[PDB]
Amino acid sequence: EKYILSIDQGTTSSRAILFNQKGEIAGVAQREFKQYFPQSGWVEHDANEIWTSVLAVMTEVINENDVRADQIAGIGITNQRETTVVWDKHTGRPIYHAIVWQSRQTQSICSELKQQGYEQTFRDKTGLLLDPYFAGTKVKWILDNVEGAREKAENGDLLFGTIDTWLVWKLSGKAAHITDYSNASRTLMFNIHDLEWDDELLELLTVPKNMLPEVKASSEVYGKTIDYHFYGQEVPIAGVAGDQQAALFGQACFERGDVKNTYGTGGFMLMNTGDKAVKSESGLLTTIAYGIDGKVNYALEGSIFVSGSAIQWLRDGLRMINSAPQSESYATRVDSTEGVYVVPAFVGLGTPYWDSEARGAIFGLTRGTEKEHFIRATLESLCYQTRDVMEAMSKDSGIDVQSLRVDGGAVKNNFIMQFQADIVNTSVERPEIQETTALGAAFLAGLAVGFWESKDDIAKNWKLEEKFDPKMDEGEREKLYRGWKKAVEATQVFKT
Amino acid sequence: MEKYILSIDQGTTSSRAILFNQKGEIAGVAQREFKQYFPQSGWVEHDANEIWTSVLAVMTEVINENDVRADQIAGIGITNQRETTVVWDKHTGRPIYHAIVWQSRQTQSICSELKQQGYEQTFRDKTGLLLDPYFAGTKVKWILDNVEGAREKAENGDLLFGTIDTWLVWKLSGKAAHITDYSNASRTLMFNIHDLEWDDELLELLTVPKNMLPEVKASSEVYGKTIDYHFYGQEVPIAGVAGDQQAALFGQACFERGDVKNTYGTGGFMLMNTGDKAVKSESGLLTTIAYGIDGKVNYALEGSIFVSGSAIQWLRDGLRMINSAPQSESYATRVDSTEGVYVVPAFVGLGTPYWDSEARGAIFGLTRGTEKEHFIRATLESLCYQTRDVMEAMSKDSGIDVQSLRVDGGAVKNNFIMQFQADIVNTSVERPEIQETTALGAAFLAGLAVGFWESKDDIAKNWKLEEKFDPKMDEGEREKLYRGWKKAVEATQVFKT
Amino acid sequence: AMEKYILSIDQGTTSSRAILFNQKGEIAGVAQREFKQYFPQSGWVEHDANEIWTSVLAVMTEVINENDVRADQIAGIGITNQRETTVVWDKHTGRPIYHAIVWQSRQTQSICSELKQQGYEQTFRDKTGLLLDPYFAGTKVKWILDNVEGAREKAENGDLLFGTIDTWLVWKLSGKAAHITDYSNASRTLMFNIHDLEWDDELLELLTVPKNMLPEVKASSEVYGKTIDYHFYGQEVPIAGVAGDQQAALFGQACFERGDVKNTYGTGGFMLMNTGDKAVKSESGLLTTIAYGIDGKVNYALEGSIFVSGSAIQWLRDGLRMINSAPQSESYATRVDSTEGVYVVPAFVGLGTPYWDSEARGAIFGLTRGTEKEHFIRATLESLCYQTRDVMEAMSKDSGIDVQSLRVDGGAVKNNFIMQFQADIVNTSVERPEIQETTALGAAFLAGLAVGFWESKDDIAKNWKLEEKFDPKMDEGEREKLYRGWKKAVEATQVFKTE
Amino acid sequence: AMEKYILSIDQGTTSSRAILFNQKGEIAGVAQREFKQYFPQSGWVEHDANEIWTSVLAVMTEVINENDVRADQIAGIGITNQRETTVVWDKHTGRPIYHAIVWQSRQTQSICSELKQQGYEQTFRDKTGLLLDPYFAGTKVKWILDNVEGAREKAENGDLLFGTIDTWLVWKLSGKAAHITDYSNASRTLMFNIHDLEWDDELLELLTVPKNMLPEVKASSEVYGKTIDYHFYGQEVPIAGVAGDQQAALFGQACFERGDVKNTYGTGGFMLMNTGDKAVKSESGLLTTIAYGIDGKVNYALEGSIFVSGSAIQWLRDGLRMINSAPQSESYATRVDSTEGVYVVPAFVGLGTPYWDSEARGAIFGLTRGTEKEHFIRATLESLCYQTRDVMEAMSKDSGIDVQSLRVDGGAVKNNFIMQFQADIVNTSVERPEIQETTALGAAFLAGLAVGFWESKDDIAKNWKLEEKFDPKMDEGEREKLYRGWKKAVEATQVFKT
Ligand SMILES: Nc1ncnc2c1ncn2[C@@H]1O[C@H](COP(=O)(O)OP(=O)(O)O)[C@@H](O)[C@H]1O
Ligand SMILES: Nc1ncnc2c1ncn2[C@@H]1O[C@H](COP(=O)(O)OP(=O)(O)O)[C@@H](O)[C@H]1O
Ligand SMILES: [Cl-]
Ligand SMILES: [Cl-]
Ligand SMILES: [Cl-]
Ligand SMILES: [Cl-]
Repeated sequence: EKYILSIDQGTTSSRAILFNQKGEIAGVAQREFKQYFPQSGWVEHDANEIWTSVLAVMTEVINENDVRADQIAGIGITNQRETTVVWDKHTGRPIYHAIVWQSRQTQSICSELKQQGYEQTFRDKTGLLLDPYFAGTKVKWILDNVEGAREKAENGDLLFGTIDTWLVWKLSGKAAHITDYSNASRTLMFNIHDLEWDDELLELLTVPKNMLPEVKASSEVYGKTIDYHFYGQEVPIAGVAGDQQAALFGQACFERGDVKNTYGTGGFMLMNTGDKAVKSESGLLTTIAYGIDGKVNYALEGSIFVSGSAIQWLRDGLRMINSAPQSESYATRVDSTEGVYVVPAFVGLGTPYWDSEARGAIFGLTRGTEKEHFIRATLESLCYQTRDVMEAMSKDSGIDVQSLRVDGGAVKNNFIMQFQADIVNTSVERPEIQETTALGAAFLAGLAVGFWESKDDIAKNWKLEEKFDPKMDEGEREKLYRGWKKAVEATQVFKT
Repeated sequence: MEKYILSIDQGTTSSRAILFNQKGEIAGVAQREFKQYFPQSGWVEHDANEIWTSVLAVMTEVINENDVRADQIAGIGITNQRETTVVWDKHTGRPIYHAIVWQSRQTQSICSELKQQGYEQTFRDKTGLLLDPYFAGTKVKWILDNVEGAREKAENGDLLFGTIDTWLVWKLSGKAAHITDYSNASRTLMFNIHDLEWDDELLELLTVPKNMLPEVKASSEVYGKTIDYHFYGQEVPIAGVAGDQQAALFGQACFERGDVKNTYGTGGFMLMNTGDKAVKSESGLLTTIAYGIDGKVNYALEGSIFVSGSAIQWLRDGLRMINSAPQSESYATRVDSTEGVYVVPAFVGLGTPYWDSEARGAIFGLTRGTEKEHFIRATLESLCYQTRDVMEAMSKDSGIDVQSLRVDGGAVKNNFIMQFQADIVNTSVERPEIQETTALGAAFLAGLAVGFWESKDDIAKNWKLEEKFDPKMDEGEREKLYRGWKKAVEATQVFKT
Repeated sequence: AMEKYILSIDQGTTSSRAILFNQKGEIAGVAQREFKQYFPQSGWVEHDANEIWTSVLAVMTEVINENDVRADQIAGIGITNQRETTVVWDKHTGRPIYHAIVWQSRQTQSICSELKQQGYEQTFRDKTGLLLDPYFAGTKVKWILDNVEGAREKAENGDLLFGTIDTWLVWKLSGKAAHITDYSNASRTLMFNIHDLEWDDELLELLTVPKNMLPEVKASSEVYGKTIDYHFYGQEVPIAGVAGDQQAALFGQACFERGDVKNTYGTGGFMLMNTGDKAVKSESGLLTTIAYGIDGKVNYALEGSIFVSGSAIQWLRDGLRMINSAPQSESYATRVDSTEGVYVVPAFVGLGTPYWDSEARGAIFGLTRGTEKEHFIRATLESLCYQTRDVMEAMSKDSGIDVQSLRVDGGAVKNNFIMQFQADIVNTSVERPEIQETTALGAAFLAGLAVGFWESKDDIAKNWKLEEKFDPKMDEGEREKLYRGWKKAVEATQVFKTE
Repeated sequence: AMEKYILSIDQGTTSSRAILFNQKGEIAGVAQREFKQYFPQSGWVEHDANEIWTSVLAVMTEVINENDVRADQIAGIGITNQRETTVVWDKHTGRPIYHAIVWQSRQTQSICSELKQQGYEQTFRDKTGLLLDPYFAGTKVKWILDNVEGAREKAENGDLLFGTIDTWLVWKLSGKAAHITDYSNASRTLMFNIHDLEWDDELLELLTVPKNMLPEVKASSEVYGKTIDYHFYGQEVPIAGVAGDQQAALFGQACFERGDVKNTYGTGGFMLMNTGDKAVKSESGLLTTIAYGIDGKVNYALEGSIFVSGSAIQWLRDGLRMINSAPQSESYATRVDSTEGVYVVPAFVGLGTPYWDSEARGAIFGLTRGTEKEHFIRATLESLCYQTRDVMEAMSKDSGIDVQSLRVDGGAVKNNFIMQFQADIVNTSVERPEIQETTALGAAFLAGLAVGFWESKDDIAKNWKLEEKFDPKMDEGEREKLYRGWKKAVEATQVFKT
């Protein structure tokens, strides 16, 4: 009996999942790694700790689930997008921390180009915009701030790569330095319209072309694992794609109209737009969904920087709760937040505001406000934000979603699901297997090595765990939303 | 068997009773809290009956547990939370509704009504206040309008209005006296601080009969004696009433003009004795009576802050984030800065100098790296930023420049706050050895009345410095922080449903 | 708005309470207040008498002012209280010469030992129906007279007055007009002869306590006097009821006839059984004391005492700061199916019925690494029950009667888990009344019946209504298994005794 | 430059640790990773053999990366471990057939009672230098073979292998090349005759354990083989050191001959004394076991065993959720002048030296209404000290020697209160080392010397640096009173049994 090992290197933890022929989870292993906040707005990881974590979950899932390494037909790698890494080709070590997709430490770089009118250029080519959110400015940051980098890059001693690249490069023993369309399209360097590194964007980002990896399809055998990194086995690595794109795939969203929403560190709703890249006029991102079978699908994306990450904050920042699940208890202990709103713009505001300078704020507080209200308010933010992007997309698409499929870590919190159904007046469908990112990447690989004959097995296996129906008249609905919007304005007013 | 003067400070969240010996020292202290009711957002109400029983409790407590008999009490001094209104049936002797607290924003509409009819300017020239839900007047009309049967009764002479002083003195004297003093009267919005009498016009606008009103009196004067049964068989003279903040002013020796002090309690209040000439303000400060004594009446400029220490108390009761108020200093000093975070505790709107009833509490500058220590520190700092706002507004209206400010109140104990205050305002902060000046002020008003003390001077010659905090930060860092503060406030006023 | 009410004051070990009662026997208002519990040394337990007075004075002011009831509508006052707690004060100044020594205190131990070693324990039993334990007032008095500087000089000049809480309250509240007590309270002083119904001159000499400090014993339902005006809002309301808190509970439970039994779960756990009017002698560790004095008659009863019951749950809260509130313990207990070998013996101040071991202290057993916080709390909650059973079997012998359904009351009866477990571990039905504060209800009637606010005591029975009956629900094997472990815990607990 | 290192793995009862030692004997890196503890039924303690492996494999990876050191810079590997803890796996699939039974578990009580009732206890004492307590490996294997379905018949077909953690780790790490154990670890199995040095046939039949499952007993400092490339980043580094954690700590403290005594405060408390090559029989509840095999020599030792020491604080944390971290405990304890009569006897898994009572369980005494966290927690911390004194005196009488300055180490030795009270309660100075992770240091040297990284063991004696000494500051009066009470608390504890 064979299996497909999937690695989901997320923003706050790494995960290894085994899938049997039937598309069931044969095992799961998870390890968190440190998050660094050196200065307000900044967010960084330690590339070496990420590697060792991914290397850890693998070893774990194999041992704890009684399955040989020689039973892995293939490996799929899906990851936190944009997070940049720059290492020494030879010593194989990062020359500096990985600047996470959330970090605002490249703001000035953006402001420079933005002030030179180049934003429009980046929008027309990358389908993105000039926000510190994307890989491009992070490389430039490293080459301009990290001593020696500039000259090491000129001597062809350095390599760039988003997490997908970083992992595959290490796992294959430096055999392959590649990335797929989806990941590449989130770098501000890749021209998503002609599908190739844009020379102009590179010069404009003062980034050498020798550091870039080869851009390949999302379901292809990029190589094999080196024996010592996989228990003496050379297992093929045949799947790569950004976590959210892989989730899209995992939800069986293969053509126009298909929309899904993921609640992880951040909140991300993507819609498959087929092979016709669609331009957004409401603050959505135009990006590549995935490359498979000679085709290249595009998609519209709505990005929320902080979603579940706001609960983690309640836990690690304010030490107000011990675990994410505990939050629900408080939230369900009060009829409402009684006027209190929480805008988690910890790293600016994404779709549709796109405000890098905005920071987390809280409003409507009164002597009577207590934990229950405060925590509940935080939980509700994941919903108010989803609506923000949901309506923004409903207008750039014209399509009107009526039953959204969800997934991610936070989707198991029932209050969040019901309140989401209510606040949007739409049904929310939660799957039996909520780890769709993992599942998605597993298929990109399984299909590439013939573990599965067709992607449709995914649509067929999808099982609804529970649907959530709206239970809140307009009266209250729009009142609450009306207030959220005011809360978001006020947030934007606070800037120094 | 030496005697003592009993002071009662009926504050916003607790009642206190304090004994004082000839030497002006504390012979004993008793405190006791009472429920704060928040029926709706912005609303604040107390149970007038629970306030009475609490006052009655602390008294019993302070004498029984300090080996001091009731017969050794030369006089009683009563100072209190201002504006809090109580409307009760003269006959039954019990309130017809919770006392509406000074912080309450439930009389908002009423204040708007009058504004839209263009009366605000009238109230300013007469009361020296303005049309904010902060003052008594509107709270009375509110009751008369919203409490079933309230009017039928109010117009039969069956009801009596009263701010806490009037309520306490009336009950304690066994219904013998239904009086108030100038200081308390000036905060009702129905008293003309220039004519020193109730204003018949203001009363008609607030649709408040003149029969419910108590008679204004001096601050130091024997208003009557406590009925035996509410004071252990004795008939002790009640000879001292005055708003809690004014009392603090008097207990700080701020007698002459230009004298300024700041109290850090549930709220933050900065009064400046303007002598005997009510100075007009154009920076958001109030004009009100300091005290009535020696046949004279002093005026003063006030800077008011609805939520100060109350914010720290919220970290405890609300977010159940700290065990005790003083436990906050622990966290604050654990991290070097707030790192961008600010806290604007407009739980019940903003006072001096913004005066925004609609405003609410908000927090800014948050990031994933924001830890619990930063959040609490930003709260402790807000008491200071707020004090600065008030201080600059007064520096203008008075033209005077404070080089060293005297302080008092429950929160002064916290050294972090005291130092940060001195830094952010760039002025020396002086903390007295006996910080409960409010209770000590009421002591002397009573004492001086019953001739327990010769002169008020004693307060000055007996006052002693506990510690003086002096500024210790650069100019750049100063304005940078204050710049963000104002931004925070600015943003906070934008959020209005 | 012109009905009258009866004010009941229950001055308990950890809190004071004031409760109003209408003609219909319903609660017209309730006011509670706590007071500091002093523990100067291990086993010592003391209150500040002054603080008790001011607390009683507080709940009164509170109950009338916040229930819209004037003082002039109070037909009478009932005063029931924590027993044994001794107070010694100067008649003149009117204030105590030392903290009140609570009934739990073990600071008078040596004194009890001395008397035992002189072979007097049998004497006190035949006379008081008690025994030489630091639990009763007598020894506490001598303790003060012996250890408080100048105590003797003054005690022998008539300058001092002894009194258990009832005496202290009535004296202060009556403005020094009455220095009395009733039979129920008196029988717990160790100086009162429960057979001759009078102070025993011999017992007093042994305790070296002058007869001039003693108050005069009276019936339980009788107008002892009127409250002085200034301590009751200008009114002179009659004080017409006094009786030990537990007895009151017995009366309020309608346990008037012989064979009647009830159990109270408060600071301690007390099981009284009205033995009619014939003091039954015990040989299983139960006490013999006066139930009440009413209608010209005097009833007796057998008592099973437990020093620490709900006080153990209160210890989880104040001591180990392990739970937020008492009722928050049920949450944990029901979270785990069993204690998994763990047992808690709360002999904080020794063991009462049926062990009577002053030297014993609290102990916990059956611990393992797997022992979680839930199990620990559950083990504490369960001890209230085990202890109840120990007392129950001892009484089943001394009376030969078999309880098939026990009535209960007290602060802890609210906790369902404890109720069910009691019903199970004892294998008997437990009945929880709708009005669980029977102790104050009892004091109410003693007063009311005196001042003629009610015709007969029968009303207490006709008006009593069941809230819920708990019925046994576990096998025989499991029952005894648990109880066998309990006794083992107890057995070991008595083995730990330092010098 | 071209600098080498010695990787040391310390597989402890509650966590696995990897430590790098440079030529100078300094720590070049540390990595720790806790693993789950299972308490299926009261008294039972078990670990998941696989999770243990994946943890050790984890700490290795971490220490190497985080500390920027190449795998090819490792001169050698040393493995030290939690003793007695048993593991039984399939020779072929390399999978344990059931959880590892931890040294603490009491789940083999009935087995002990059987043999104990048949008079065989004296047999085991005379041969193993131990006794019939569920604390040792022997009964655990039998438990597995008798209770785990299929085990019996798999063992008869030679499909199963036995091994204490050291063996398990070396067998996995070396790719099944080596299935060995050293003297120290072996001498804690109830199967190894410590007097003639070999698996005792009688004891084996008597434990119904096949001889084909037993590994080879080798010296404590010898190259047992190499790591397979895939379990060590493509490198085949030599595995040249094995020894029970406590023995390794003895060696680490520079206790090489008679008189040398140390005490470790980890999950459990263990004091060992080197008795040279003459195995000394104990008459006061101590254990006679092998210290280590090195240079053709095989030193013996006297050991005092306390099942629960630091493990009692962890309990306050995980069990009662009374504190958030072990270190926090001190805060409370230092906040009161005494426990005011409260005692805590953490017999969570029976009592060891010198009481040896498998039935005993944790108990608490001296409680009153005035007892509060500070007193409760402080009492717990003090138990670590009282228990040490129990064995200290028990050893001072079997040895005749009188210790007057004990060297200490372990996870709980960084808690000053515990060190000062210990000095006080015993009336002896307590010396705390700079490097308190001596177990790792010791194992590292067994390896390092085996591969020639170091020429002699004396380097250990010379590098030892005293971090802080603690002197007694408590008159007999109070001293003897407190201990007197402790003893009573222990008696009372033994009374509670069902
Ligand atoms: N029960 C829960 N309730 C609320 N939030 C949760 C819950 N479980 C996990 N989360 C949140 O989900 C996030 C982790 O989800 P995941 O999709 O694994 O992250 P990522 O997208 O970074 O891979 C965390 O930020 C966590 O706070
Ligand atoms: N819900 C509850 N669960 C368990 N114990 C309780 C609960 N409520 C109150 N208790 C306990 O009951 C006791 C209260 O005693 P009470 O019956 O009021 O009279 P007294 O104070 O005279 O003993 C306290 O010790 C308290 O811990
Ligand atoms: Cl809501
Ligand atoms: Cl700051
Ligand atoms: Cl149980
Ligand atoms: Cl001690």
